[PDB]
Amino acid sequence: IDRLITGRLQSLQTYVTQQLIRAAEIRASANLAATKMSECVLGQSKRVDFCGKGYHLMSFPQSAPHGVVFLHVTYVPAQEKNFTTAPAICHDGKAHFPREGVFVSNGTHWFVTQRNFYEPQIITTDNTFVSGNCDVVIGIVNNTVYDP
Amino acid sequence: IDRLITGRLQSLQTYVTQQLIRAAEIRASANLAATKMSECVLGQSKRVDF
Amino acid sequence: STECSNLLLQYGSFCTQLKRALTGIAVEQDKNTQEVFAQVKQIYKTPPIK
Amino acid sequence: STECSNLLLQYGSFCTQLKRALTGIAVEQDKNTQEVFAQVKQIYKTPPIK
Amino acid sequence: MSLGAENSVAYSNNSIAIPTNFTISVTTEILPVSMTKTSVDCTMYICGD
Amino acid sequence: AARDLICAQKFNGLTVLPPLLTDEMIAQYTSALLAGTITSGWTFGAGAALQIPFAMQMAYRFNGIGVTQNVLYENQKLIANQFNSAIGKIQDSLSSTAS
Ligand SMILES: *[C@@H]1O[C@H](CO)[C@@H](O[C@@H]2O[C@H](CO)[C@@H](O)[C@H](O)[C@H]2NC(C)=O)[C@H](O)[C@H]1NC(C)=O
Ligand SMILES: *[C@@H]1O[C@H](CO)[C@@H](O[C@@H]2O[C@H](CO)[C@@H](O)[C@H](O)[C@H]2NC(C)=O)[C@H](O)[C@H]1NC(C)=O
Ligand SMILES: *[C@@H]1O[C@H](CO)[C@@H](O)[C@H](O)[C@H]1NC(C)=O
Ligand SMILES: *[C@@H]1O[C@H](CO)[C@@H](O)[C@H](O)[C@H]1NC(C)=O
Ligand SMILES: *[C@@H]1O[C@H](CO)[C@@H](O)[C@H](O)[C@H]1NC(C)=O
Repeated sequence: IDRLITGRLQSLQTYVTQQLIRAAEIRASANLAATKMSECVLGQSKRVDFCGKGYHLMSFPQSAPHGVVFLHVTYVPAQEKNFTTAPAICHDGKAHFPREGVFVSNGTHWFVTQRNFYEPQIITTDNTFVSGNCDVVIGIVNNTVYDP
Repeated sequence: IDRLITGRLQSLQTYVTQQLIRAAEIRASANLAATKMSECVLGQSKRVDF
Repeated sequence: STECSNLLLQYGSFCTQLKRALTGIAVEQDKNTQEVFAQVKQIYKTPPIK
Repeated sequence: STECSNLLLQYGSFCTQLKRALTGIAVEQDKNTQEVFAQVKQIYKTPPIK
Repeated sequence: MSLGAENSVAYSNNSIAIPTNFTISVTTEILPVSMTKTSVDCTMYICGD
Repeated sequence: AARDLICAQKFNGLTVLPPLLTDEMIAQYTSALLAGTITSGWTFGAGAALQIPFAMQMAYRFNGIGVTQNVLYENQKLIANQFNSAIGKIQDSLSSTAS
């Protein structure tokens, strides 16, 4: 009986130790799931590759046996085109930098457009600001800037 | 032989339990490194001291 | 030794669960390395101009 | 007890690995407190105006 | 084993590429939360009345 | 005559399995990540890789941290020299100190 008691006690202690380690792993995954519920679903996340692959827009929770399932809605750019760019535009001895965007060119004319989508616009003084002269910035180009 | 078997079984069980705990610690460090590769290298992070 | 194996067979399935734990650790290490380093879908390269 | 020490010496190196584990935990606690609280490099103090 | 398809981006010091369209993609992520709760009686398991 | 520790470890029934990914494949993955980061910015982590000049990528990073991009475009050589000196310093600190 003492032999059997020692063997069954060892078996039960092994089971309890394995259950404790698996419970620690499950608690780590549950903490990650709670963080994902707080940040993906209840808001919008700027963290890269958190809340899915791409630029995160929305997330939805779904129930599951012994877990949770997230449906991450993301924004993926699709069709790109080659363009010629420049860091600044030299106009009347002044360096013009874009406010929020990027200078592009279709070969002949220069446009300023946003970075994640191709929506070209005429370079005016409303979307560009002035800082310095044209002999400091490397790669500056000559163009006119429309004044409304 | 039974005494030697019990001693070596206890030694092997202790080694396996220690390796399991070390594996949990290494997996936590690997998850942190994967998050750092996802956020630092693949983008720009606004989190302070990350 | 055959007699030691015949006496060790009386102790049940401790060897099988030790082998299962070590196999789980060994698979988990490759999973850690794969989830840290294999984050890019294509193998990019630098142009020869530097 | 000398007889118990002589009989305990036959069991190998359980005592050393248990002492190593407890020493690792003891160092880890001080590392935890240092990495939580000691995030600042200089001891700033409040001006006398409040 | 093969790590992936070989790619070589056309880097230049006056060339940029800007997307003109997009896709809306929905992905799925599964995370365990809890496991099955257990309770063991010693006297019934080891001895059995 | 000088028996190794690894020989006794192997002979007593303990076997060390090789990793699935060799160090050459790890270096290839790291090289791909570096080439994507250098030549495409953050665009290779959200879809297809989009080329951009590195100075304009650095101006995007400075606009990210809250500094106007004319600070980069008028101080580009100083920032490049500071980065090259920092990489030289981290090489020296890695070669000298062994801890
Ligand atoms: C770049 O875009 C501009 C503006 O869209 C183009 O200029 C116009 O092109 C049309 C097409 O012949 C003409 O009818 C307009 O008179 C042009 N506008 C001006 C102000 O000249 C330009 O052709 C485009 N360049 C290329 C190479 O496609
Ligand atoms: C942007 O992409 C969408 C698809 O994601 C394009 O929409 C498709 O256009 C083709 C061409 O006319 C149609 O045959 C499909 O039925 C459209 N799919 C839809 C409406 O779901 C869209 O044309 C693209 N925009 C461009 C190229 O400017
Ligand atoms: C842009 O130019 C490169 C090299 O000139 C070419 O390989 C590529 O197909 C072009 N188009 C796009 C959309 O990248
Ligand atoms: C831009 O105009 C100025 C003055 O008109 C001239 O000195 C400069 O060479 C021009 N830039 C280029 C690239 O020709
Ligand atoms: C820009 O690139 C071209 C071709 O790669 C090269 O000839 C030129 O020297 C580069 N510009 C500078 C300032 O090095």
